[PDB]
Amino acid sequence: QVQFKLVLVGDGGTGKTTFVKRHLTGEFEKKYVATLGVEVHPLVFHTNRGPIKFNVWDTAGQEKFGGLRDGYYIQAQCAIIMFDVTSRVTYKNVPNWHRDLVRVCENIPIVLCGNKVDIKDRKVKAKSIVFHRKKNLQYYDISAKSNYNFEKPFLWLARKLIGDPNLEFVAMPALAPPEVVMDPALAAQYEHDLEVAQTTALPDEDDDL
Amino acid sequence: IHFEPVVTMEEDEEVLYKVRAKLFRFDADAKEWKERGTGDCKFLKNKKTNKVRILMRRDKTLKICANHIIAPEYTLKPNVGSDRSWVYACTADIAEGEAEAFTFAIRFGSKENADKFKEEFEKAQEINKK
Amino acid sequence: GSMEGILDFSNDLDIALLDQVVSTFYQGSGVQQKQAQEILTKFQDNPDAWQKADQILQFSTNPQSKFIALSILDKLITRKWKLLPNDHRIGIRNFVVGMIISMCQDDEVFKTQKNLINKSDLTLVQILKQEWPQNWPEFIPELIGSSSSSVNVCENNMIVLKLLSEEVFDFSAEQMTQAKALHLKNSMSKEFEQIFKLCFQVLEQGSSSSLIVATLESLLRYLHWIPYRYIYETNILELLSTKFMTSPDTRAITLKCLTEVSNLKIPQDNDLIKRQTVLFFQNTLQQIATSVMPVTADLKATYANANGNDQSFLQDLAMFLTTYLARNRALLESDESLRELLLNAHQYLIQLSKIEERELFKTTLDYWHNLVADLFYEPLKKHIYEEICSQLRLVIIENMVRPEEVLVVENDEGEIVREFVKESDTIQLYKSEREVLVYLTHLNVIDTEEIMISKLARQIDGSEWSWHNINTLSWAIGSISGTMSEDTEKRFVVTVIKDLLDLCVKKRGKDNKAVVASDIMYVVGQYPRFLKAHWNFLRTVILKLFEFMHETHEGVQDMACDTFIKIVQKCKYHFVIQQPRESEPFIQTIIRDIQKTTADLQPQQVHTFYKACGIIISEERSVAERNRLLSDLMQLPNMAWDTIVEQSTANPTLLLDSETVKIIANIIKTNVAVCTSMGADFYPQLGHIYYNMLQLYRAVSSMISAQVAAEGLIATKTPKVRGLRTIKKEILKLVETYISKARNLDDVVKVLVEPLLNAVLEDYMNNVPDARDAEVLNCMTTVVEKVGHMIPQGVILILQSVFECTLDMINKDFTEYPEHRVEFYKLLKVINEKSFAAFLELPPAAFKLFVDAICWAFKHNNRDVEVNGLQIALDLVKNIERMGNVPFANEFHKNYFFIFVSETFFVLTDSDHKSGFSKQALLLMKLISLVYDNKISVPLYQEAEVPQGTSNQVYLSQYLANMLSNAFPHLTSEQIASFLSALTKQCKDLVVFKGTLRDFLVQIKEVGGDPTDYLFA
Ligand SMILES: Nc1nc2c(ncn2[C@@H]2O[C@H](COP(=O)(O)OP(=O)(O)NP(=O)(O)O)[C@@H](O)[C@H]2O)c(=O)[nH]1
Ligand SMILES: */C(=C\C(=O)N1CC(F)(F)C1)n1cnc(-c2cc(C(F)(F)F)cc(C(F)(F)F)c2)n1
Ligand SMILES: [Cl-]
Ligand SMILES: [Cl-]
Ligand SMILES: [Cl-]
Ligand SMILES: [Mg+2]
Repeated sequence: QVQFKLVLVGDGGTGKTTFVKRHLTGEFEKKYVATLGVEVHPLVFHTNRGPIKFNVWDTAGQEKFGGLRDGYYIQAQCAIIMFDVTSRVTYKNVPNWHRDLVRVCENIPIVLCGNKVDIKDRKVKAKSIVFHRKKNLQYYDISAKSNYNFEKPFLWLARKLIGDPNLEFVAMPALAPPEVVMDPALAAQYEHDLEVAQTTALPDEDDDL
Repeated sequence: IHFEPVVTMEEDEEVLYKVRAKLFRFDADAKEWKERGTGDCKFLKNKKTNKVRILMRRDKTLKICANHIIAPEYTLKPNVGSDRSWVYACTADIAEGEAEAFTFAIRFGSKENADKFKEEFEKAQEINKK
Repeated sequence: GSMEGILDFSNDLDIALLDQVVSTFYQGSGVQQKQAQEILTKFQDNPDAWQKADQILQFSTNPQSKFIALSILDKLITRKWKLLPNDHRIGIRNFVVGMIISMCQDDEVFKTQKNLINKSDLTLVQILKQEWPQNWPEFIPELIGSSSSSVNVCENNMIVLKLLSEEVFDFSAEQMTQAKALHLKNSMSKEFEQIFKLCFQVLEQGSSSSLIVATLESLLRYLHWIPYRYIYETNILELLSTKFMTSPDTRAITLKCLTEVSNLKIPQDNDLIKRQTVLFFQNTLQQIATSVMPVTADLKATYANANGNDQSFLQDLAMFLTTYLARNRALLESDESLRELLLNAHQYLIQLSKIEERELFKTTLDYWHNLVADLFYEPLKKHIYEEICSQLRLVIIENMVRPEEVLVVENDEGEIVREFVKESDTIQLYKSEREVLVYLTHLNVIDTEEIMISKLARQIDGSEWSWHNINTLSWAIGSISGTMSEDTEKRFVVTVIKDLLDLCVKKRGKDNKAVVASDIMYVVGQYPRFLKAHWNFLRTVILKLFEFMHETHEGVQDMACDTFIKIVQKCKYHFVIQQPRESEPFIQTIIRDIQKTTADLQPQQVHTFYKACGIIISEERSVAERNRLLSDLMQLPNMAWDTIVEQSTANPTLLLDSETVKIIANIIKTNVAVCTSMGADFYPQLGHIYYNMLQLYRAVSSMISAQVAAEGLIATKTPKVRGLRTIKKEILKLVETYISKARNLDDVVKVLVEPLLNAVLEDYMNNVPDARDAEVLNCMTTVVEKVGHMIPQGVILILQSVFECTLDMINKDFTEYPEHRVEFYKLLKVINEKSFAAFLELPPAAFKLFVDAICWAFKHNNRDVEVNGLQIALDLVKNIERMGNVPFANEFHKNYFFIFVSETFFVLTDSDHKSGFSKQALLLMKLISLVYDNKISVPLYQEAEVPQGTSNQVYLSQYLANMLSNAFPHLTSEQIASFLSALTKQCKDLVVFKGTLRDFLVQIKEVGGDPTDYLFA
């Protein structure tokens, strides 16, 4: 319906895919599996102006896996440029990504995101991050891991795309859930599945939650 | 003299219990727990039908990460790595859309909260029995 | 599947099928889209795909297909252009040029296919980078000529020239050799006179066109590099600052141009040029006021409305005004006829500073910093800006962000709660706001005080009362501590506190009480100078903080603990002495009631409380009295410890109690906290627990091992085993903390070290990988750092116990055991620095693993590991060189010199370790310089491999040429020879040497790089 093409660009390892997955499923993927060319995922937010759908084109940051490269940007309606605040080279490359992006997409809203602020030893100092000012990009410190500011890039983009500065995310309707009884035939398989689940430790047991 | 003036679906429900929590779902294909959401987990009693459900929404996005009846058949079990979590099988959760079975784990800020959840969970089960 | 047909090059390309695959990818979804993407990538990557590009461009009806065709060509041009036969180069040039001409001459195509034409233009510019001007001398003249034939061609030519300027001046540093960049820059410079003529003519003879906008977009790029005379000796500034400010379509780009004009390199002592710089600013501001908005306009409201391009325009205006004024405001400050202009420009900035947009606020705040720092120093200037500064005081005071210290916040339901997490992204913002407000206070302390005191009065009487208003004001008041004289500050603080206490009595319910309590804590903690002068008040404050330590509001309770230690860090001397009219130093009072004071605190908060007490105790420099205070402070944890030591020594079983495990961990944590603040002074307490603590470490180690044996590796995840390991980790932390601060190193060596090693090393070595604590490695690093020079045999023991077993944990991939990885290399680094002899004693097989371990570290992308690996390598080379001409050094070079050279080259050139370039270059330069300086005393080659007299210099070059020939077979022999000649000649000049490496990294990405590039100087 109301859907917008969003392209996500930035150096390999900056957290693009992890960030999208967090938003898609709620999970935090610890492993680094490099994106091959691009992965497309629809992502819906519920707002006080109705649902907004982003078709997220999560592009490869590794040169060797770049695929169609700027070919992915064609007809994008918005974008996120990612870097990693623990890696100065990734900030240094931001102008390169931005160059390639705006050559294809001349007038779109773009958010610049400095990811991994959860890591204690920050290398790209806050005071250093100024590239967005002359390019009219929005900027946020974010962490896919802690969820710090994780909703901000999508909220800002939605506001710009719908053209409503007072747009807010709203609680989606919660339909009454059904009453189901376990299949007696599957009860023995239930026992096994639960045993494996019980004996697989939960991750990050030192976290606040 | 008259001067003309200038021109969620949780409404029918009582909140029995609310607690801050992190919810996980077990991926059997992989062999790992995956986070589904962090936020307020509510036990909601429908004022018309008297049925009690778990409804949990993610902070900030407010997206539903749990929505299911607290079935009398369910049983909260400990996880090997935690003294502040419960694991249980759910046959019919609709947070993502069509009803689907999951093995859930829910973790709390402390053991005391976890033990309170279980007591409230079991109370809610008795309500759903009536 | 049928879409795969386009990958079969043995058949003719089905263009219709290609258009379907492309459409499926861009317009489709799900599985079909995913399959099409894979097919297209494979198509694109086919090294013969470029040969299909002409056919696609001719017969395709899908613009995305043609874009992809151009991407294929771009890859060919940028990487393999000189591999092509000359006829293919001409052909490609011709069909690219022809396509551009054809798309510009059809109006409907020129209107509707902007993406494809821009891509075509960039593709042309890639050809220019290869061919121009040496093999295309007439390009510029013909482009200039063609511009007159057609408005579409002229506009497009502006796009081509913009892209060319970007590729040559803005983006060449990483992408071209130093020599090629110079060549292209010089070439553009030599013809710019004629380019500018075209640009200026177009700008003269048009108004609001897409042609005008394109021309201005090209000008923006030129301004990065062109001589200022083009701007100042023509009428162009008048056009930019008047005509092009009037139409909104040109206004946006013109403003950006004027911002870059403001950055031109311009003579300093020319009155005429100063006048021109004033004039364009005057013109621009006049246009803003008459065509856009008056100085009085509510820009906060306009920005918030977000119509059209208003947010971008206001951002760009802020950038223009701040850029210009930071450089040129002095031009406006002396002449009375320019005062209104100066102040009006600053009034726009005041209005812009009221906008709700954090990133824009940082930009204007940066400017205000620049201004107020200048006014602080420059004679006779502050009075000019007194009204601006007064308004700015209000803006800043009203937009103070929450300090890191203030731990309460309002949630979505209107409740004042403890924050879930730190607001990490406002740390810098707070510091910046404080900096400006401090300067503003100094500039007029009377105005600042009057504003704050009258605002506070309006909170009290209720007229302006709100949480937002009392908060921002309180934060502002706290933030200016130090600006007033002690005497002035005294009166100010007294008035503020009197008023804050009035509010706290009147504003009720847990939410209000929490807000006001947080604000008083913040203010009071910010004025230690005052507290030190007013003991009765300080004592009262501390007692009140103790009351808050029993608050049911967890935010207030936590903030009281932080505020207590914050005050103690600054005022501790006043707690250790006996104050007039007191019967005892207050530290005695605190210690005596510590159980009651801390009863409702969480353990970590109790530890903070103890740490603060340690700060105070360390003020007592009489040793007997200090040790007595320490003993008194540690009474409760020592009494709990003593009862546990008695029980555990009777029964290892009683330690199987999770309650007991928690108690022990908290005892050790309390010791850690006190040791952190007392440092060297902590020793007597360490001595009280040391031997029993190490026995406890051993007992807990046995329980962990027993549990893993009985339950499997999964036991390490259980609360019980995690709790046991916490005891081990905290013990290690305690010892590390003490040793890192120890002043008596003899005691460390004679008393602490042997039992520590005895307790920890064999236990680490002999546990399974998943039960090994990385904290052992961290503890040993500090031991070696501080006393390694005194314990050579101890260092050897450390290596024996941890080296091979830890290496085996981390040498299968780059990700498992991340903490062990990081601590392992920190340990090796300090051993190599402080006790190199330890490595000399290794058997040859183990020394080989050490070299392997260093090179393995190089290959990490993890910065912590990579950096240490490169440093160890450099330190190792230095260690070897220091030995001189001895057998161990000779054998080291014979065995490992070329391994280090080749491994360093590998990470330099694989494009996957760019973060380490500087240190890789340093290491390579050291290695090469060793041979260049004849510092290696034996032949690096085995005999009969090369003539007997052969110098290591000659052999190094031969080795490297062969290595590079085989690793980079697309390079010519002369490219390799020239690179190596330059590199070796430059091995005493790091900056030049690095340039040569960067040039090599460019050349390896293409074919036919010019070997003379390495002569650049
Ligand atoms: N500490 C921390 N790690 C993160 C964060 N976000 C992502 N990561 C980690 O960074 C690694 C790379 O993440 P990934 O999302 O694959 O990066 P990417 O930008 O998509 N890489 P590519 O361009 O190659 O597809 C993963 O190990 C992931 O767990 C974060 O916010 N904090
Ligand atoms: C207000 C106290 C309150 O609720 N009262 C007084 C009553 F009338 F009895 C009811 N309130 C909040 N915070 C303070 C306060 C804080 C601090 C500290 F610095 F510790 F934060 C110090 C004091 C002091 F007593 F020293 F003034 C007061 N009072
Ligand atoms: Cl296109
Ligand atoms: Cl002091
Ligand atoms: Cl050659
Ligand atoms: Mg990815």
